[PDB]
Amino acid sequence: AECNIKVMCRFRPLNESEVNRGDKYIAKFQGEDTVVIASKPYAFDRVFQSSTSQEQVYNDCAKKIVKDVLEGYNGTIFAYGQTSSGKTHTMEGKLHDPEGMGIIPRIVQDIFNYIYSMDENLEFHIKVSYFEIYLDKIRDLLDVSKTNLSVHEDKNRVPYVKGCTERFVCSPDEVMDTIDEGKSNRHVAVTNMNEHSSRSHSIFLINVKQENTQTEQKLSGKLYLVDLAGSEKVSKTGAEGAVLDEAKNINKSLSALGNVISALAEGSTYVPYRDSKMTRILQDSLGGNCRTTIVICCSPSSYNESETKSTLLFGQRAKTIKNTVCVNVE
Amino acid sequence: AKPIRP
Amino acid sequence: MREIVHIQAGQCGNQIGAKFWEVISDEHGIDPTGSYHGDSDLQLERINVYYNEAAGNKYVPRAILVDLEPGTMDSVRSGPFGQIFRPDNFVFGQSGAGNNWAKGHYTEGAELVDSVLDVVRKESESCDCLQGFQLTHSLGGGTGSGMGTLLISKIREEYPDRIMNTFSVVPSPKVSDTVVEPYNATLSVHQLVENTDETYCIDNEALYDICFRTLKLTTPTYGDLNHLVSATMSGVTTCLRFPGQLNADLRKLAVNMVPFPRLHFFMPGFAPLTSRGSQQYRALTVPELTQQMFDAKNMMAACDPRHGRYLTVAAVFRGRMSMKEVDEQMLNVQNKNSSYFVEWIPNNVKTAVCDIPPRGLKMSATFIGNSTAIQELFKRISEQFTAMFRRKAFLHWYTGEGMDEMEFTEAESNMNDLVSEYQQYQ
Amino acid sequence: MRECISIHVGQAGVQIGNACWELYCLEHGIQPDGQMPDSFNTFFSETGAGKHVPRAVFVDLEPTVIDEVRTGTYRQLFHPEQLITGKEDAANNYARGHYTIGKEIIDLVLDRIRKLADQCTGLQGFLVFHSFGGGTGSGFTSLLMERLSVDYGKKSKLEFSIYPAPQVSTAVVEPYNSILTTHTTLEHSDCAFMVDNEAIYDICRRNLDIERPTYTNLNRLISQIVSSITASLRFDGALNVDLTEFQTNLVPYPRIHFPLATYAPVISAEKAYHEQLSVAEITNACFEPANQMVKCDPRHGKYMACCLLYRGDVVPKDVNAAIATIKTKRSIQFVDWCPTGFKVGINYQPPTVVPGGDLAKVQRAVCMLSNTTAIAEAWARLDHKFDLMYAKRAFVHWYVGEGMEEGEFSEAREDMAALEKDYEEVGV
Ligand SMILES: CC(=O)O[C@H]1C(=O)[C@@]2(C)[C@H]([C@H](OC(=O)c3ccccc3)[C@]3(O)C[C@H](OC(=O)[C@H](O)[C@@H](NC(=O)c4ccccc4)c4ccccc4)C(C)=C1C3(C)C)[C@]1(OC(C)=O)CO[C@@H]1C[C@@H]2O
Ligand SMILES: Nc1nc2c(ncn2[C@@H]2O[C@H](COP(=O)(O)OP(=O)(O)OP(=O)(O)O)[C@@H](O)[C@H]2O)c(=O)[nH]1
Ligand SMILES: Nc1ncnc2c1ncn2[C@@H]1O[C@H](COP(=O)(O)OP(=O)(O)NP(=O)(O)O)[C@@H](O)[C@H]1O
Ligand SMILES: Nc1nc2c(ncn2[C@@H]2O[C@H](COP(=O)(O)OP(=O)(O)O)[C@@H](O)[C@H]2O)c(=O)[nH]1
Ligand SMILES: [Mg+2]
Ligand SMILES: [Mg+2]
Repeated sequence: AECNIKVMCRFRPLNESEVNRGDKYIAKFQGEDTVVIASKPYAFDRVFQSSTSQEQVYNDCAKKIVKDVLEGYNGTIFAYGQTSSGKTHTMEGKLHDPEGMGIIPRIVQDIFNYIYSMDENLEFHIKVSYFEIYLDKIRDLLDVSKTNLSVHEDKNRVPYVKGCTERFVCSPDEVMDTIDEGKSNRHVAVTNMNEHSSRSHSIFLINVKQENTQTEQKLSGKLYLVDLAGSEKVSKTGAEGAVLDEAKNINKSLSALGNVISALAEGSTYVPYRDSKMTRILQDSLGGNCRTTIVICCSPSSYNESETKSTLLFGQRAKTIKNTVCVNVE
Repeated sequence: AKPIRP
Repeated sequence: MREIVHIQAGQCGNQIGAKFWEVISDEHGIDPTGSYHGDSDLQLERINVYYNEAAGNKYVPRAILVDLEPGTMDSVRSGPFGQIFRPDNFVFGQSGAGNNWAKGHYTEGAELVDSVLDVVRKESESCDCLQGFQLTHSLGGGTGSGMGTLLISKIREEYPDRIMNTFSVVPSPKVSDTVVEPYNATLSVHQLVENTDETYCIDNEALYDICFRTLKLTTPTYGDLNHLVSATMSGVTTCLRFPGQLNADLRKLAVNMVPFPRLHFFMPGFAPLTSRGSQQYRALTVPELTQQMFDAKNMMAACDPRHGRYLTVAAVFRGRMSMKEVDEQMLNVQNKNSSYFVEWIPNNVKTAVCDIPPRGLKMSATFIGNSTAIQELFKRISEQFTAMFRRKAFLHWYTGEGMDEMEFTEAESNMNDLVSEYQQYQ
Repeated sequence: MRECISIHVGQAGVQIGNACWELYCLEHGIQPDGQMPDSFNTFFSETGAGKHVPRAVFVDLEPTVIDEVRTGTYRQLFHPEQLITGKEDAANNYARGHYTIGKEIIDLVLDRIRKLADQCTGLQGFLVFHSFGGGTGSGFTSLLMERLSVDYGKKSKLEFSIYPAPQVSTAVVEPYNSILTTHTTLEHSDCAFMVDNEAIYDICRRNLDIERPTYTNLNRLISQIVSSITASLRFDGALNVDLTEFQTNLVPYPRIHFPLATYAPVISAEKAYHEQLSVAEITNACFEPANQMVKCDPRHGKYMACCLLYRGDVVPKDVNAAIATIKTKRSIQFVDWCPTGFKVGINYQPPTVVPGGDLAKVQRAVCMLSNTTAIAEAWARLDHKFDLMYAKRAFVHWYVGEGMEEGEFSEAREDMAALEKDYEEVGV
């Protein structure tokens, strides 16, 4: 059957760098699923206000994806927004805090809990992959030797990264250790807007393969968790040197993603998936056999009104994309 | 190979 | 300043590069020994773009010639303009590829690509402001397609912010010189699409047509075809070497002529092109040059531009001419051929004028065209590839050197995606 | 003394500047070597004995044309530190001119300007020559204007741009560059005089009877116009006009500072005779829509302010008669809120004819700088081309790949739409 992309919007509290410089809250919320900026409606599935906690966003966004992955479908969650918007906070956040943990730790804990709650005749294999995109190069965040990798195609024409470290796991502790090791190798630079701005598009992959002993039925599952970098402007970021090169590549990749989203929204034919590595990897996520939810994080200050409008328009166009999701029966 | 079971 | 590293890979690339260097040296007044006996200072003004210096006013070109066989290198060396090259630059093995892309890209080419890269790196370090790279190869061969593709990938991953313009020779449609043309062509395109900035597609069929119809040559040879390719190779980068009223570098041409990253396959052209006994009757002027440039017979690729719509066109004029005349000619060409041009791009043509003509000519120009008609060549290559791949014909030679069928399917999918992209914008 | 700093950026800017400086040197009787065999301090500086150092900064990312200046006949005129060259061109990329490649010679040009400024006592303003559409003349000029606004600010800043023509065009990324630069430099420039190559081509075709105009003739015409603009400072006359006068008479509202220039009489040597070239005739011919230097009919709009700079043998009675005749005409439309939209300035120095030049020796000439609402349609067609290219998102990756957000295009489009709406509002 066909299912739509579930775009969800999150507005963070105003940060110190904006509250101390003549800024005003421009976002006005009505109902439970609409946001009004400069008297222009923008309707999404669920719009989270400033004070929304991590449990709320996880329960309203990603709890369905855990059950979908275990049942046999595929899932994808990725965050899009401006610099210092809340993508890293929404996805990962503080890794060990019971109240501040983001989407990834809650997803892994709930996937293990549902596995424990399943029937006794089933058997599961879980593998974890973690890589990033930097200067149009795919680097493995678990083994530094893999300086760059290649995106190939499968028999049924679904792209995938070749050579990424597939580490098997048994308990959530190993998953958390893998996440920590991947995060420590991720690239972080200090810009004016954000002190810990991420300069790479991190991707988290877990395959939950399912086998049944009695009925010999084998089911697959591919869950993608992506933390994109934000669009940056030299006037606000003040980048000079390596940071400027990172900003150039980040802007190019995000423009490619916007192009593919617009192409899917307009019902075109070419749907340019091949213009960037990120658009290649998430091809099945956007236009194939995946139930993907986009979590757009947007700054509510008057200083980022144009960027916030661009992000909301990107989310709005993505809501009309239709995906064809079918159970992966091997 | 490290399977998990309920 | 704004130097170009030149690479010749394979027999086709080497025999085109030899004529290219003879042509350039004649333009800059360099005799075969490496000395200078020119007539104007503008030759030596920008001699750094295509040459270096040495003691005693001797100029050695920054040409890097590579092949898996030494026969063509020996032919280049023993030729009339062979001693100008640096003897250390010739990098050659002894076992040829034998028209096997796998042999030239995985096993035999790998043992030479390291020293090739070392020569390239030394040349680039000796350069002041590296502008880009120039490569000549034939997609239908073994050493050319494979080794050039591997070297292009390595140089791209080493110098990601520099132009890589390659003058490749695509297989002819009607006549196939080698039985493995489809495989090699598809496997070469699968990486040319990703690792190049602007590639100029030439097929020998169009060159033979130009020679037979326009130049009226009774017995065209490979020398004449290589001469016509060298002409457009020199005309593309004329702004880098001489002053002009309006200057356009390779990156400027790329920005103008590449709307989307994967559509950078261009059809070259040149003008004027007349036969002896007909120059005394023609009229050398801008309208004649524009008419000859935009004609279908003058294109150096076997793709009729009428079966498609132009995306972007560059016209790198040369000599003394009025800018208003050029602009009016281009505008009326766009107006009279509105059907053959795209509407969501206004002012599809680009103009550059360099105030130095080639020797013996009052005016000259070069035509670079990004036409959706180039999908026909890729479509026929894909059709032949499918025909030869359904039945696994001529496949064990490639599979025996370490390739896989999945690589062939990936190459076919990439080619089909490029064809679909070109079809979309029509 | 009243002195101005002249800045030329990009190939068009430096060609125009070469023409302008040849005209200036001929005007003041200065040999190209810098040895004269007052009224020259405005554009030239004096050394201990002989050598005159023009107050010019020739800047370009392409070294080719500045090298032509360095090796040309005017080799020993400029202080070689003034002529600045980089390594690579901007490749018709606003991003390269502004963010990536521009921020490597911007410090040097700023230092050169500051050093020149410290040597001028009565600085009046800057004369920036650049071309919209080009990578350098749309990116580097924006950065330079931002720096000049931040540093000096109170000093005047005049621009002489080469606006893209409606039909005749050279680049394909020209609308993007033009809208980006007109969005960035709307808040900094104080009076930007715009011309387009198509109009000057037509003027040459119809008036000078030259069927093949080139860049040299266009640059000579622009040099004559700028000489008329700045001749009030150099020489004496009745009712001299300064740069602050230009700004405060030609700019009604702060966001409307894009006048269009016109020059007359542009005649050949053959037509120098058989024509009286009276003051009234020259003014009438200058108001004609065919003689405008921007491809826009003034009849489709209303004049806001128009300043006239007469040169040569001109008597105020003739000027008053001509202005009255112009006002009585019905085709010309002057806005309601400007009862007097005419400023005049008379100088006693006739225009000079460069040897080997198309123009002929004429007793009198005028330069009509008008601010009409007919310039809205040029912005309209430029915005239409930009929208057509941006709907399909063509060439965007080249700009995005050198440090420019995708939202900056939308911001520039919004600013241009605001400028169009403001022009429409002030019209009614
Ligand atoms: C008396 C006279 O004017 O003779 C001309 C001539 O008759 C014509 C027909 C020439 C002639 O060219 C050919 O016949 C030809 C042969 C093989 C391949 C291509 C062309 C000419 O041979 C070619 C030659 O070209 C040059 O000198 C250019 O500099 C040219 N040089 C070479 O290609 C070259 C040839 C041998 C050795 C070294 C260089 C060039 C063009 C572009 C960039 C660099 C160099 C010219 C003007 C002539 C002759 C001699 C008859 C033409 O070609 C060129 C390239 O100019 C053919 O159509 C043009 C028009 C010319 O008028
Ligand atoms: N009047 C006049 N216009 C010119 C001249 N040269 C170029 N132009 C116009 O300028 C535009 C091209 O921009 P250029 O100034 O050449 O480019 P640039 O500013 O040097 O920037 P880059 O070369 O890309 O670094 C086109 O619209 C040309 O018609 C000239 O000599 N005179
Ligand atoms: N919901 C939130 N509540 C409180 N603080 C938040 C919230 N979202 C983000 N922040 C703060 O903003 C800073 C983080 O920006 P982050 O949310 O990490 O930006 P980012 O989206 O990862 N920036 P970038 O990597 O450039 O796209 C942190 O120190 C957070 O504490
Ligand atoms: N113009 C020209 N084409 C050539 C030459 N030699 C080979 N070709 C063409 O190149 C293709 C063969 O590839 P080739 O370069 O010989 O194989 P390689 O040595 O393995 O790269 C065929 O289409 C030939 O017609 C030459 O000297 N000049
Ligand atoms: Mg981050
Ligand atoms: Mg230039």
